[PDB]
Amino acid sequence: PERRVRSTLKKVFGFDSFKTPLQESATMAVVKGNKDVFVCMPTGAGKSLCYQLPALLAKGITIVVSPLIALIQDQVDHLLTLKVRVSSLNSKLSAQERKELLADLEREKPQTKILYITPEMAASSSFQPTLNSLVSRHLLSYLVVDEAHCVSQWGHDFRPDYLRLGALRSRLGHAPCVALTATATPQVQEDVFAALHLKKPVAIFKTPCFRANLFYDVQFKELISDPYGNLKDFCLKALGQEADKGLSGCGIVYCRTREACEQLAIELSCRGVNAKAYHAGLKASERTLVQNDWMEEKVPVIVATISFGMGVDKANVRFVAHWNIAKSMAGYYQESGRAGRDGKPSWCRLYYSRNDRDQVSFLIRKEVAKLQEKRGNKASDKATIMAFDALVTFCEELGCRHAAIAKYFGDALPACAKGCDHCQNPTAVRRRLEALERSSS
Amino acid sequence: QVQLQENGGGCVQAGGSLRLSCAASGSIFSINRMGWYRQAPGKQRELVAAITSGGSTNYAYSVKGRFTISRDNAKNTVYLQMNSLKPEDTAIYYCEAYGTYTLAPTGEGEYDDYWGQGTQVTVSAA
Ligand SMILES: [Zn+2]
Repeated sequence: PERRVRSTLKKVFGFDSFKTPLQESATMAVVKGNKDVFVCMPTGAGKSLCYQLPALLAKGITIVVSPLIALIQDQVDHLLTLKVRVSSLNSKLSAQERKELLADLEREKPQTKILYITPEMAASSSFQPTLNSLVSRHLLSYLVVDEAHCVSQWGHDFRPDYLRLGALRSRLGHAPCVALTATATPQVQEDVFAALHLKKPVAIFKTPCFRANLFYDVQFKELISDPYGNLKDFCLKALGQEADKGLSGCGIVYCRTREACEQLAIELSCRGVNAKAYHAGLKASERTLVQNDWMEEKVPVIVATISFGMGVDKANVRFVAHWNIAKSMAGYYQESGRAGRDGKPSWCRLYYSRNDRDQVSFLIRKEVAKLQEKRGNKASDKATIMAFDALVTFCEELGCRHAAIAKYFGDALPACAKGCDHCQNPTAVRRRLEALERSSS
Repeated sequence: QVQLQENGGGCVQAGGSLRLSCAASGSIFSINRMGWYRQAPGKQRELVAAITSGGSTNYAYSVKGRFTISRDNAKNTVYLQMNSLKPEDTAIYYCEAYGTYTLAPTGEGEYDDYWGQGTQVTVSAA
């Protein structure tokens, strides 16, 4: 039951409870061993636990396909510290170390509990006998494919080697297959399900985007005669949500260009909101001062390009304003998501302009054509363009903002609770959109 | 989970028309492909027609130019316009929701194929 899992969670990995109820359900679904499983959770212990913990209770060997030795090494080392009988198979292993491991796996009841392996070996003719004998002797408990997204040309990290993993699944019929990734759109999910030949019904555990404490809205720069004024009001409202502490928290303004960053910081400062520009144009000494001053709460507002380093995060960010629409929905989600980590209410505003859209739309097309000359045509290029369109749709359409973000990532409808402009006043947004339409000339 | 409601079956004169429909209900994010299969009495189930989300269509040769599959992606509904029906079209018609992605706000979900119960189509020669 639940009992066996909970003990071995503390007994071996030393945790009281699973981080989330989702991480628990996933782990349990892998334990039952009746269904192929797909885990999409942000990088961390939670994800790895979903195959590692079950690997031990299995009473057989779990094979884990991972794309490169670096990632394999991190894990074998961490598993070894927990006194776990883990091994790796790759070319970088010595001829003698190799012969020893192969001998261990040919042995009735081997010591290897978890075997990490690269996609080339997992599919190479030289390894199939070993795989077959393990199968014959019912010693194969699970096949795990980490970095599952790598199978997809529509993903960011396409690896041809991952296309061979499909044929392997059927051979390991007896054993359930677990596919894990941090990052998959609906389209990348489909490629994983198909290319790895997962057996239906596939159980899906996918950490949702939604955060109840973030109020999202879009403002149309085309309808606003005082832009710098509108931003000042927005900044001051978001700060001083604790009237007796006065001005509490900090904020980020994101801009595409360095000129825009310098200019906006000045326009905010001159209206009584202390802001400093942060961009790649500044020297390292300047960048450290600006970051320190913002992290230490000396200057409450930082105006930055995409360049803003996340060396450490900040829990009290009360607002994230995008002066310019981002390259991609993933970019916007990640940048806007730097707000409200503490759990307290926060504001995410996108200042949208058809002029900004056209300019960014055009720049993406140019940087794609530049990479097409260097590395050739790819399906990933069209994912880059679709990634922007989801954000253009976010700005120019009526509907919950949290829903539009959920749709792009492949989450279910989230529980918005008047947590975006549309859900708090549909007609207001309709009126604003109608007005943008009249301005279209 | 997913329920498939099929409709539009019946008895028609050869040369007549029907429209089969199949609405899928549940916590459905998407369906890769919606399709019509048919099984005539004591004969193997065959593909009549299928349409991806995308609108790529696929027809059995014996119905090309007579039958038209179409899909409302937002209502998870597929349609089969059947024209110039022939006796040989007599069968139980099944809908397939291939690659159905279901998901709750918790993040638990499924990817599965689902089938309807079947709807009788009978074409009389007279
Ligand atoms: Zn909403």
